[PDB]
Amino acid sequence: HMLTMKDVIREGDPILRNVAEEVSLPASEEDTTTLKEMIEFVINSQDPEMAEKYSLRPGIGLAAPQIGVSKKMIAVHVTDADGTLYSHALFNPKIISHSVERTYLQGGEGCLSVDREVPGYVPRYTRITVKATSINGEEVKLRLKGLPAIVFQHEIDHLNGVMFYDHINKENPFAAPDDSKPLER
Ligand SMILES: CCCCC[C@H](CC(=O)NO)C(=O)N[C@H](C(=O)N1CCC[C@H]1CO)C(C)C
Ligand SMILES: CCCCC[C@H](CC(=O)NO)C(=O)N[C@H](C(=O)N1CCC[C@H]1CO)C(C)C
Ligand SMILES: [Zn+2]
Repeated sequence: HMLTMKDVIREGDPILRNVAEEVSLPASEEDTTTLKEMIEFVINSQDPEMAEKYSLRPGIGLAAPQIGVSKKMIAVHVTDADGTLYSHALFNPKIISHSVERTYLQGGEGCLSVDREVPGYVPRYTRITVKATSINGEEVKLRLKGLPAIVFQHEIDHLNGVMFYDHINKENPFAAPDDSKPLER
């Protein structure tokens, strides 16, 4: 069994606004399988062949709530400008520290759960330290910046019932956030 867009729920579903439940670790086969299918989905969505074979909208991350599972699980598969790949399948991911300084994609953010465009900068912390447990069972401590840090914040926001547009400015989507700068290479 594998995930497709049919499994992705859209905004309006209360689950997207609830706080995902902590995953009991060591993880069960069920939760492991859920997470395995999540990272498979994200990676397949970036392969033209597979994306068409299952009509998948390309994306660089996914949170369990998005597929109807209210548990703390995320999948991230993003490559930065330097060609550095950040591929993670995680249980109970949490930001233990974030920079005061912020950043943002000038073209905004999109979400697989949102069938519409919401223009405006989505302020994000430039640097974050994340602690979680990999699908492989090992605890991990990741220090991210730039695009990878942005994707992690977006996915973890999903686990706390937060949507990307909740961060967009009030009646001035393009105002420069205090102490910040557009995403750098
Ligand atoms: C940048 C924050 C992380 C985005 C994660 C989403 C996937 C998602 O909804 N996760 O919960 C995605 O890939 N969204 C894409 C997106 O918003 N992107 C992809 C490149 C950067 C940004 C556009 O500015 C669109 C194209 C589906
Ligand atoms: C509407 C978008 C306008 C963004 C313009 C900046 C221009 C710049 O000053 N770069 O250093 C850019 O290309 N930035 C990149 C960017 O946003 N890109 C590069 C490829 C496309 C787009 C990401 O969606 C970085 C931040 C990743
Ligand atoms: Zn999303």
